[PDB]
Amino acid sequence: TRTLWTTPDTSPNCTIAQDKDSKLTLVLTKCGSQILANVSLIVVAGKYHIINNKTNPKIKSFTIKLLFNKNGVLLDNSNLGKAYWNFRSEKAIGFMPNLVAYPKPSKKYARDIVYGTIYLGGKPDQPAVIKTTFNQETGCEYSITFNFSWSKTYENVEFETTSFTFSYIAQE
Amino acid sequence: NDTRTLWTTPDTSPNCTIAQDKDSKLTLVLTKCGSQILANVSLIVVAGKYHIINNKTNPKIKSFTIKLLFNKNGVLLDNSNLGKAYWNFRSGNSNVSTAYEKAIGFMPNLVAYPKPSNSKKYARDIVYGTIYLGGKPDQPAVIKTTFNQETGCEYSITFNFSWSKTYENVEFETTSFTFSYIAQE
Amino acid sequence: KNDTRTLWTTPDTSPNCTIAQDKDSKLTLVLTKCGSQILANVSLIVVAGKYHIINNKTNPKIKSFTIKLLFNKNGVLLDNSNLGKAYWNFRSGNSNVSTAYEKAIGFMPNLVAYPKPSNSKKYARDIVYGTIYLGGKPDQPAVIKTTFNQETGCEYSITFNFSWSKTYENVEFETTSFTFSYIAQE
Ligand SMILES: CO[C@]1(C(=O)O)C[C@H](OC(C)=O)[C@@H](NC(C)=O)[C@H]([C@H](O)[C@H](O)CO)O1
Ligand SMILES: CO[C@]1(C(=O)O)C[C@H](OC(C)=O)[C@@H](NC(C)=O)[C@H]([C@H](O)[C@H](O)CO)O1
Ligand SMILES: CO[C@]1(C(=O)O)C[C@H](OC(C)=O)[C@@H](NC(C)=O)[C@H]([C@H](O)[C@H](O)CO)O1
Ligand SMILES: [Cl-]
Ligand SMILES: [Zn+2]
Ligand SMILES: [Zn+2]
Ligand SMILES: [Zn+2]
Ligand SMILES: [Zn+2]
Ligand SMILES: [Zn+2]
Repeated sequence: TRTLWTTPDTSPNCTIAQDKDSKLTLVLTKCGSQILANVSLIVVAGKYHIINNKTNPKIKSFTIKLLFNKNGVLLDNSNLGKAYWNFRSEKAIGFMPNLVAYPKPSKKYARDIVYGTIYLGGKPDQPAVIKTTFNQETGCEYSITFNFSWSKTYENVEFETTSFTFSYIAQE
Repeated sequence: NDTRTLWTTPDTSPNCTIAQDKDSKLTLVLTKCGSQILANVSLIVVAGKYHIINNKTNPKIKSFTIKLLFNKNGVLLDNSNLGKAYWNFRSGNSNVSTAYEKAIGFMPNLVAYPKPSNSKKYARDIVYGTIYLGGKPDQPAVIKTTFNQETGCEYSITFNFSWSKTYENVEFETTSFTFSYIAQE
Repeated sequence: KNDTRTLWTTPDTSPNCTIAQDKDSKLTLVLTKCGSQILANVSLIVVAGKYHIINNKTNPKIKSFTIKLLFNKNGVLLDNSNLGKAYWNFRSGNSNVSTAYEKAIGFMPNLVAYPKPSNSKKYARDIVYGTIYLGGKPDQPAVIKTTFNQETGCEYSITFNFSWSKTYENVEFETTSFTFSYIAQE
């Protein structure tokens, strides 16, 4: 009970636009008052599988949400499936984003956001932005939201990313 | 009583003096993971010269610095920009009740990051990151963190915030950035 | 002390790494085990040889180099790594423990997360990109590309590829520091 994670393989665990179209790899490790997080994404099918902004310039972003109840347990309306989220060998308030650092919705402060850049197919001229926001969803006690977005014109690029590390302040 | 975390608390009460007294909230969390300190930082400027950036009027106002200076016991010195009242080991969402006496285990390692008297200054005592003003992706600013480069102290962490875009009425309140550094002991 | 949770190069400036000439650089690498994740901190000081002072007006083709750490099934550094074995060990104070370690599997990159090379589809999650700055100057970026388990002739590997695209003129290759993490094998 120091790491909460998805399994590290590439089997689909996540639904963005159609069922089980993606594999989110998310590893949360509790280092006392901070959670060390490591994230990457493979889209395996559907709308976001192959990006072509030549033919669809307005398809530029999508969102994966993780919603948690008051005990830190993943809710079923999350994009990530509950069967795929477990401690490495179910309550987990110590992994939740701190509500004083990152308050629930209602102008708020930007420190509840972390930005990073990952790269599609591992190619250094294929950046995409991963925007991570804490506790800004409703209908839950805690949340972590990943928004993936890009501004370059990609032409038939498969959406599979390099890895990004961040941290956040833990609820307890 | 989390003896592995030194922090500012996560509230929004100003705790830092950049240009005028208590004009900002520096949120800084230092978590000891053995030989490395995991650090998380953000800044909210609430008043004064840096609260609203307008480079149309003053195109030369493009940076400022926040210094944390520590003595030989790792205790924050009063000439730091960060106030001492707010800086302590964590208890819940607040601080432990009494001011700490020793925190050498959280200081930047002096062999990795030597004092300015050193023969050679090495760039490894610097970490660069980018944060975003108002959380907007087209409002980057650079946070440059430097270890042990101040004088008049045993240890120091310096944050320099700067930007190169011409911002017009942009409030200086940032997204969060994580880094680490090698601990003294 | 005797810090079993840190595998490192020590933090001194003694050259320990061979890029183009023997012991022409100091790779400062600290691997700190936080359970299932390794917290990693890296920087590079080149002190001699062809990558010490970059001048792309005179040498326009010098734009990248790679430092490889290769490990066996026990997580022991192999002798054909760029990093010397004498310098790589568990931590004691600001130095290393006295005897060379025999097992460090808990610090190796996870083989399920970062599979070895094959003929099947290769996925990007075994790469982390960062930007560091030469001489600490904000207008002298270089890219550090870290790749897990993509070398052959080993059980595990961490490789650091350094590259840049600006035309630098007499710039000393000493980098700022970069932190990343990766999923541990055990
Ligand atoms: C032109 O600007 C970019 C680009 O191609 O979009 C920015 C990008 O960095 C970001 C943060 O997106 C950078 N890639 C990395 C991994 O740093 C590349 C790279 O330097 C060159 O393409 C040469 O490989 O240059
Ligand atoms: C033009 O270059 C920048 C910019 O606006 O200054 C660079 C910036 O990245 C850095 C490291 O400053 C990047 N923001 C993020 C969050 O990565 C934005 C963003 O891609 C576009 O604005 C589209 O939203 O583009
Ligand atoms: C022009 O674009 C760059 C550059 O000079 O190459 C990109 C570089 O960022 C990257 C990720 O390479 C950035 N440096 C930092 C530390 O963010 C500098 C900086 O903003 C200005 O030079 C002002 O000092 O601008
Ligand atoms: Cl695919
Ligand atoms: Zn396909
Ligand atoms: Zn205001
Ligand atoms: Zn405001
Ligand atoms: Zn220590
Ligand atoms: Zn030199």
